Amino acid sequence: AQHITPVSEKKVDDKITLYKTTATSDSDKLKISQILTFNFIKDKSYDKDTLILKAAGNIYSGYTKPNPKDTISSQFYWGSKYNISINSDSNDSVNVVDYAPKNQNEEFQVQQTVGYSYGGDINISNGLSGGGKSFSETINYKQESYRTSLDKRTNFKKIGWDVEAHKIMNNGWGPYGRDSYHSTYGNEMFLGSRQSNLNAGQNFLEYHKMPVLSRGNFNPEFIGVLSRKQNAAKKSKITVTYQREMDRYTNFWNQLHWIGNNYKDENRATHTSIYEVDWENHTVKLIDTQSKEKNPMS
Repeated sequence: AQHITPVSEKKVDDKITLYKTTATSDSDKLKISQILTFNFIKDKSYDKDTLILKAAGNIYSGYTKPNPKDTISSQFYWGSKYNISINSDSNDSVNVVDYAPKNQNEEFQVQQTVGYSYGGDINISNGLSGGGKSFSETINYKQESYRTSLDKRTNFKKIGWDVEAHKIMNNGWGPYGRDSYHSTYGNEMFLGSRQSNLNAGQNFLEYHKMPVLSRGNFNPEFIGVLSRKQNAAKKSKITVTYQREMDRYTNFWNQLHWIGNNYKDENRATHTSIYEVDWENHTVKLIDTQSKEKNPMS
């Protein structure tokens, strides 16, 4: 589905006006949904428009439960990495001026507030600040066992955030990761027990003991702040891409003990939306949307 709310105009102070529009789009098939808040800022003392764009919504992990009847060897897909990107095109006068989170973060919950100040200054602060005086937008997301890092393509026209498995505990053992190595037991991140008597399909860490991001959903909350000189072209393009990367975890009984293995990037599911931004009218229009997945199931 797709939807765009009419513009919401609010006078922040005597000099700054907020023009807010919420755009949504999703893939029912991929269980990926985007909730984008376009906060256009207009300030009488600055000759550039400011757009504080919040990207939120949902990204299913892509997890598949292993068949409990599997004997000898079993396997499952799990969400190993999430990528959220925002890029600007079709207007050389539109630049990325700030974004949050700004630095690597492995805290269990990320909470920040981006604020706009008279003059065009963008400030940042930890935690969920006010609401208010002045305009501000917050980011709030849980990522237990995962780590946020900036995409290496982040530059003046593109911002990206990678949220990847980082320290996964298995019954007090770990922390494990996508490449944990053990000469005898392989990658034991989600292995049940080395001498388990159960079927292969039942010898995996209990679903509720796995991180929410590995087997459930990731609810991203990111902010990209862009600027545009007011004398430049009136329109531009904003592309927002939400993606989940899946790894295949496996187990195998070798006649003596269990062995676990993790095969990275076995599948990717992505939902992308392209919006035409009218900076003069503070409105957005969906240009197109694409949803894709190259190697589903198992």
